[PDB]
Amino acid sequence: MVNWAAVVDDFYQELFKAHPEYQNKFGFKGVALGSLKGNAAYKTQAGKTVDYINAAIGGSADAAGLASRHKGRNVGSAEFHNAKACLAKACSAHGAPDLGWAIDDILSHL
Ligand code: HEM
Repeated sequence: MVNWAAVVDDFYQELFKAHPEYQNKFGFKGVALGSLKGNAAYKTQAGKTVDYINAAIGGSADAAGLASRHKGRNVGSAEFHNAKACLAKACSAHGAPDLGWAIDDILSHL
């Protein structure tokens, strides 16, 4: 099976390297990027991100609901366009299919 957990870990490394301020919105705010793997808040969040990817692929993802929840954190189209770029890099590093179409689905509700 595709190692989505690894892809997700690379995604967050890219995302927070390019936009460290995004990290302030999470429970692992202020935690050094190289140490996120040992952080409990991060582990939970990464697992949910992996779950969402598997749900998008599986056909059960609620993109409208995810979009609405991100709006509820003042995270919008600009952030998701940046995310799309970091996720594209992360997917290629692991021989994984691109997930741009899934981010587009979320963006369609933002
Ligand atoms: C590939 C793009 C993204 C995906 C697939 C994604 C996915 C998710 C999922 C599944 C959750 C959990 C939602 C729930 O529990 O119902 C979540 C929460 C969250 N996301 Fe994202 N997200 C993405 C991009 C971003 C970006 C760019 C930001 C910018 C800050 C962001 C900020 C947040 C925040 C603040 C939460 C809530 C964290 C908490 O509850 O402590 N997300 N995201």
